[PDB]
Amino acid sequence: TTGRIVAVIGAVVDVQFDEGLPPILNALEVQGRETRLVLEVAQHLGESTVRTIAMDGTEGLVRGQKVLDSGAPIRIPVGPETLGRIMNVIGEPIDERGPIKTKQFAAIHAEAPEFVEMSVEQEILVTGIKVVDLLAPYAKGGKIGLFGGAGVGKTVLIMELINNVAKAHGGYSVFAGVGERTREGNDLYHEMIESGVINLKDATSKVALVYGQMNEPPGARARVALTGLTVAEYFRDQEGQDVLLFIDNIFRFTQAGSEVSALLGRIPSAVGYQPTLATDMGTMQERITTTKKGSITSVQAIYVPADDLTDPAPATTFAHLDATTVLSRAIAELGIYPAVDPLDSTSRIMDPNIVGSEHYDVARGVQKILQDYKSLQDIIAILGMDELSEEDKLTVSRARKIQRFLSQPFQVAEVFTGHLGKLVPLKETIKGFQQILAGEYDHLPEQAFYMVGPIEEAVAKADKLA
Amino acid sequence: TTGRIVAVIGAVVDVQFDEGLPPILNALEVQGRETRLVLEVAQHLGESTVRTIAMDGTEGLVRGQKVLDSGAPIRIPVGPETLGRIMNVIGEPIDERGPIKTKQFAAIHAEAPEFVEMSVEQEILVTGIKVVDLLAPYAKGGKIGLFGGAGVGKTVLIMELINNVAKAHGGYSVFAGVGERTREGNDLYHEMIESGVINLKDATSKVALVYGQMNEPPGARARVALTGLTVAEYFRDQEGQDVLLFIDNIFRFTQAGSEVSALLGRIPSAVGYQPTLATDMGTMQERITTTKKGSITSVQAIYVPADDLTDPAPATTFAHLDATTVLSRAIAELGIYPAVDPLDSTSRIMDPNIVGSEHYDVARGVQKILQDYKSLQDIIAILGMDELSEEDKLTVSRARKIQRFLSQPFQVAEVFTGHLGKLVPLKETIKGFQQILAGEYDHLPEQAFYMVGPIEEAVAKADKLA
Amino acid sequence: XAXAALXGAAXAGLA
Amino acid sequence: DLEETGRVLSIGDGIARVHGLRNVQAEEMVEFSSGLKGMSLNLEPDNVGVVVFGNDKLIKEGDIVKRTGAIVDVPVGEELLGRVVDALGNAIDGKGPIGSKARRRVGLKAPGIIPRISVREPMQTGIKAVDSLVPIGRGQRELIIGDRQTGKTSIAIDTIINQKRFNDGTDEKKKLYCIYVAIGQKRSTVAQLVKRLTDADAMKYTIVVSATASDAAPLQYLAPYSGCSMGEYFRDNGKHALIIYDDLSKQAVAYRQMSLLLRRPPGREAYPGDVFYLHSRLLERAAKMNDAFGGGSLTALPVIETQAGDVSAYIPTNVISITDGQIFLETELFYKGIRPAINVGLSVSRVGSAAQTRAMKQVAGTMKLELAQYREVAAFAQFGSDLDAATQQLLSRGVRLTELLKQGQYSPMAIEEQVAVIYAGVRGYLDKLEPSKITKFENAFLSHVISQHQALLGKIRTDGKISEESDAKLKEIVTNFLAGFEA
Amino acid sequence: YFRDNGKHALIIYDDLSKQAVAYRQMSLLLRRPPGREAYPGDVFYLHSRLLERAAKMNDAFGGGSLTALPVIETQAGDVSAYIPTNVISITDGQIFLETELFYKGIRPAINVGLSVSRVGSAAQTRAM
Amino acid sequence: YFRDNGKHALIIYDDLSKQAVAYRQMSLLLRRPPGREAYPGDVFYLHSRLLERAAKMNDAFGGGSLTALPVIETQAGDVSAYIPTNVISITDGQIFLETELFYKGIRPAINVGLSVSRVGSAAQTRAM
Ligand SMILES: Nc1ncnc2c1ncn2[C@@H]1O[C@H](COP(=O)(O)OP(=O)(O)NP(=O)(O)O)[C@@H](O)[C@H]1O
Ligand SMILES: Nc1ncnc2c1ncn2[C@@H]1O[C@H](COP(=O)(O)OP(=O)(O)NP(=O)(O)O)[C@@H](O)[C@H]1O
Ligand SMILES: [Mg+2]
Ligand SMILES: [Mg+2]
Repeated sequence: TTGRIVAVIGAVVDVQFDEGLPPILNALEVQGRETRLVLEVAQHLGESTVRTIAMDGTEGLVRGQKVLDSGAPIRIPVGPETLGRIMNVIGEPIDERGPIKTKQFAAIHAEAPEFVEMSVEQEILVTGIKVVDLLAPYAKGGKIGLFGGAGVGKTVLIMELINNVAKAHGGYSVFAGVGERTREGNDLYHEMIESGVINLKDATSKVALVYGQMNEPPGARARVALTGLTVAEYFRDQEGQDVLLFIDNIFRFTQAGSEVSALLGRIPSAVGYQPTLATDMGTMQERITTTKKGSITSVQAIYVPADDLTDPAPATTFAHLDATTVLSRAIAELGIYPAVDPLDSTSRIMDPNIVGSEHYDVARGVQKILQDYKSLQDIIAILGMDELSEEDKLTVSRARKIQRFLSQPFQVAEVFTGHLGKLVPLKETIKGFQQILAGEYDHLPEQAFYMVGPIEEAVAKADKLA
Repeated sequence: TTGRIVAVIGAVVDVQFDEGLPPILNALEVQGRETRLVLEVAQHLGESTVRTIAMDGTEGLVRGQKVLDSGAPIRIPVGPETLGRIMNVIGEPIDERGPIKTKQFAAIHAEAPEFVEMSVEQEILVTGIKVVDLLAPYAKGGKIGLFGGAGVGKTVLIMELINNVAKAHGGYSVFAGVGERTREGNDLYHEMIESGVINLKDATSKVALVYGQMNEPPGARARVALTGLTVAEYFRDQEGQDVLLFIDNIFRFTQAGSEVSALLGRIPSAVGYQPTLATDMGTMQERITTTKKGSITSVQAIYVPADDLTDPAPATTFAHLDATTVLSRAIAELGIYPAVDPLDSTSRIMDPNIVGSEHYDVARGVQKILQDYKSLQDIIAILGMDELSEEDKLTVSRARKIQRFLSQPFQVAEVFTGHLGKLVPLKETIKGFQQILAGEYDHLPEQAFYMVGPIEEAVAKADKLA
Repeated sequence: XAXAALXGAAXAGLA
Repeated sequence: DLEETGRVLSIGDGIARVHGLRNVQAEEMVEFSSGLKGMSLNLEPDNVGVVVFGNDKLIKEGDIVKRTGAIVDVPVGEELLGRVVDALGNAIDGKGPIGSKARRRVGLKAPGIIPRISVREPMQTGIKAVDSLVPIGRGQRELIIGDRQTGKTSIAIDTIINQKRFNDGTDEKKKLYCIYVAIGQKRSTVAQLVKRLTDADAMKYTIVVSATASDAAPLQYLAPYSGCSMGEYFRDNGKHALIIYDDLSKQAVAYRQMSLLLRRPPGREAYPGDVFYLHSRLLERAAKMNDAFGGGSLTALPVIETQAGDVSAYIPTNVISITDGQIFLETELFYKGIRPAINVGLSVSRVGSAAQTRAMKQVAGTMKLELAQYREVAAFAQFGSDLDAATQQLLSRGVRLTELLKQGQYSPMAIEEQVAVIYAGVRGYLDKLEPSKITKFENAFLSHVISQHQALLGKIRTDGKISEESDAKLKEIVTNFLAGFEA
Repeated sequence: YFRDNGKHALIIYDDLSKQAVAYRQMSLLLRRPPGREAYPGDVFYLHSRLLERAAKMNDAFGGGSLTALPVIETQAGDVSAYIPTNVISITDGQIFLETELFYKGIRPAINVGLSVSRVGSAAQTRAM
Repeated sequence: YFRDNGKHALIIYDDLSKQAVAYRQMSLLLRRPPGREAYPGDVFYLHSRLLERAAKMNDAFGGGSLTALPVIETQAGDVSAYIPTNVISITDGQIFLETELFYKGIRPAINVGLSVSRVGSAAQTRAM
């Protein structure tokens, strides 16, 4: 079908079809433009006219301009060939490395895994990260709220995860930048590169990059997450791996939703968001799960508005999170990295009924001690570290060892940390903390535990430390 | 006349006439239905069409369907034959006891008694309730209102009052269940039977029941009040002897109006309410009144949404009462029952020349100490009592004792207080409060005053506490 | 209040 | 044929404007060329506004719309049990078609005044706190309320599971078929939900309606009405059902979405004027019928999710003003380790005392009393030096009693088991003991009397009261067990 | 009538709050777009127009007068509120009553601080 | 022009608040749909498309740059209002000024705690 443009009002184009009318969600291609202009279908205004939202500037459009129904929604190059490449909302390359040549194309708008495809069980997804794995275990096909921003190892952590997923699960990763700052994108690009996760020379790239820059119109920043989603889905539905999905940042998704909504003239709901806030979110979130074929795990960067946890945006979002990973500037200040907060970070799966009594107990152990020490913290500084009991003095010692044992060297940061990375195993993780709690290493000194892998290294470090 | 259904949207049915257009307020009967479906004319849309509000569910209706002009507004059985019976919005029995065989019928829509028709006698109505009697005394033939957010005590209070007042009345009573719980209607009915107010054997019942609960469509809820109202009017004017009128909850009528208002096609006012909110309330409230012909002592429950007393519904209600009992969640949460706010409840009768100066002085006495305590609260909140003046501490003690002495066990709430209901006589109340004020009990503990009848019991409770 | 959003993710361990 | 058919004029924002269909009745189901379903909402002079029960991507200008002559209804009957269906009744467990004989409108008006009777039969949860302090009667509406993650659903579950104890029973009058309606949730959650039910052999007596996070707003909106109708079948036939609406919060947002898109005036919180009614109509349907109507019943446990414990919000207040009590779960409690995080003070059961067992009356009766005297002295203040022996003693039960009320998941207790353990605390048999031992005492003292004393339990349970002998026997029973209890 | 005929009148408008509501009603029903707080954009004008009529005529016009005492109902003692401020900005001062004052025993509950008279002593006898 | 030609340019937008208003005025008059604060659904886009144009080029392109100092006027310190929210979210940091500070004697009134530079030290000299 070949339709005409009947009206152009900002980012909302109306297109009339003489013969066949494109269903909602289809992707139309504007004829005669320097660059590709995709109009997504949004409504059937009646009278053979559709109401669409432009995926880029409608500058220059002319009533009467020709529009070609691509006879489908936005489809994109999916597959391995995507890995290490940067791609647009409509699956275009934006890295200047030539065409993304894949066999399959995958429409972005996809329904979610039927009930009968659902997994019936909770399984922790190991990352090899002591804090994460021990206190706030990720969950297969679950959603993680990643708090904290700059200065704190946000990118480095994002990069280790990627690495560790490729390593321990042979699973690839996708990176969706929803409302990315052009400056920051390019900076992420070269950062991944320098760390290997991306490889311009070979075919060893472990990440595919999807970008929806901040200049892009609401509709584009509205879809980019889906696009990235489509990509990840492939490594699950076609190759049954355990993909990783990063959405940065989940807030800009929602925001992009409201903008599109408003443009479509619908009445906003509470706090100005879209009346379809919950649906907009669910039709997306729900595609992120463990099906029988594999699983997609999503790391979502969250931005809470007005620091208001009950704001509709954030509130809605929590309905889908299985765990939070709180990056903390303070922690970073102790030199501790990853700068994850062992007391603020949480996981739904931290249930003995799920992680097993052992795992559950250790965790609950590490936390209490961490908590107790926190109490004493106030006393120590004021009244001086001495009314401390044979007991009060051990909780501290241990805690201090613990706090350190919770830190760790990332392989991603080897390039210029001059230190070898460590991918501690869940078994090793429980053991390690188990013993410290136990009192096995009370004789060991603090610094012994700083920046090491498995407890064994804590022991050797002590050696080298006389 | 026979119109045709032109359009259907919820409870708003538009019917077109060819020869005779029914006037506004007329009741039409939809043809071709298992049960009666009355439509009340709302307006003349022009074009020989009339916009109406259905009195029952509209499912099944079909465009083109035949409608018959009843020729008058909703009329219902009025007379003594209503006593002891349960009836509909439209006046049909709903007690499964056959038809209500009355000589006369009355239409629900009537004009409010004229100015010259008003009455100005002001007699106190003792209830036996300490807070009510002392601070915001009701009045014979007066208008009483019980404000309350969800689950605060509106109903309980209405029951206790029916108990303490209705039961020993000698005259008639009308209970109108508006938009409340069906189970409640059932609870009352059977209870009424039990106490003999309703007699299914003789003609000795003193109460007529009208109901249009939580399960009815908006239109029903918007008219039941009028229905119950009419029933009462009859006993007032047509027979000369003092009536009692209980409504639970009048807020439901206003809410109901908001339900259909959009459908009627009106630009909403503040908070999404109908622009006719005040008038609607007014032409209805103005019929609930005492006159030279008869007396109507009415107690209406007034639900307060989101606990917001500034909500247009409750806000606009104050102006129609002679006495107001504002219930508080905060007080209730403290365990004080009834949860009446002593500084927020008022009564036109609180006048020395009506209740006497002894009564007038204690009342204002109690309020002033409670007000004083209220101001001290901010400080007490951060710093507690320590830093309080010996003088201030004494107001606090007294206030907390008066506060407690204001509570009281209701027969109706025995199952919850775990105590035997109490009915304190006015002089008993004036007294017990005087003494408290007068420092005659500064020695007893607060607890002694909580949940008791007369002051005497508060002294004993003190001994028992030892 | 007004400029709180410049803290940030402050009560995060509560979510 | 424009009498029984119509062609779509325009689809957008989930409202299909169909031309024709001159014969549709209001609220009648209609069908789309794509096998999609809809409800005839508006009957206007020259079109029918239809509410599509699925993704409107499927519908297009011109599509054919056919009547069905049926006001929205659903499959109903015992053959739903053990099935996982969608908001329309269609199976989603992929277990083959539902062989349903009966159907039922989703929008029937609740039973009036006359046909009902005061709730008088207990609706056991198996949860100590609830069954002792917030007794639910059959045909009651009791609201589960709290913030996210406070253990709301968990109460529904233990309740469902606890029913097996009767369903596997002899007597049909003591049974309870459960219905769990999921709205706005995650499938991964519902899927795991049934898995848990299945492993407990509870699905055999449960129906599960699902309208999840990904289902069209109208499906989410619909779901509770459907589940209700199915529950109604049991209520209507001298039987007894339990329906769980999880949550009403999300339904309300679903309805709001619909309302705003239809352009209806947004009010408080942007909610449409009729959201209360959305809830009242539904919840009125739970009910206790009298003997002349089958003596059957429907019990509703609707779930509402508060933000920051704000129990005054628009939606929470609405619901509170409908049900017959609430069970508020506290974030504080939950973290402080008290679970079920039940707020003893705030929570209520307007109608349940009468449904309460005497045995419980016997022990639970002096429990809130004791807890009442503990509620006070138990301040926020962590470091407080106290005086007075009495107040001291009061403070002492309080911590014990509190330990008795903690309960794990999936382990619903028999009423007689509850009275037993509660007996130990309320009688003083745990006063001389340390609060950290309570939990341990319970399990140990419970297995003990379950193993050795099925004799006394059965009496208690059978008699339904605590007879002089039973109480005498019980007293020694705690006595000796104590005497042998290893710290 | 009195004002224009060298006589003296006093008018109490009890209260202008309910009148505005009436206005808002009448207005919305005519389909005139709702303004701030749902009221017609001209609520101010609704009251100004009216209260400007209260006046003191010179000897040339009979020396008569019209004095107005309009009543406004706040909510939660909030005088800063839009309608309350609208009206405060027309009249020659205000008498603000607080319930706190009242309960406290200060009756009239006049709030000295918040009340004013734009006429000042010119309206008082020398004795006063 | 400067940026592209190996040169360096600095730009000050004073203010972006007023511009947003200008845009809003046009939008509403054209009758486009209004959102929060009456702002069109593409007001974010208006600034993002503006502020992104500033950037540091690569030698391959001339090494020239365009730095931007856009000004936003908050209201009663409400950084979370609509337009302030966008722009904050778009830029690499913020220099937060306070009246309290100012009057207290701190001039310039920079609230050091709340101000930021994502770029950071990568822009500071070794000396500094
Ligand atoms: N006077 C009272 N004494 C003790 N408890 C009371 C009293 N009044 C109310 N309660 C408690 O609070 C519950 C609610 O009382 P009720 O009178 O039904 O409130 P309501 O305002 O009628 N609620 P609702 O209509 O749902 O907004 C009762 O079931 C009791 O548990
Ligand atoms: N009685 C209990 N004892 C111990 N842990 C419990 C108990 N009940 C629930 N939990 C834990 O508490 C978690 C939250 O309970 P859940 O019933 O899922 O809460 P909720 O209020 O439904 N929250 P959500 O539905 O996620 O908004 C569960 O996943 C369990 O891990
Ligand atoms: Mg009530
Ligand atoms: Mg839940």
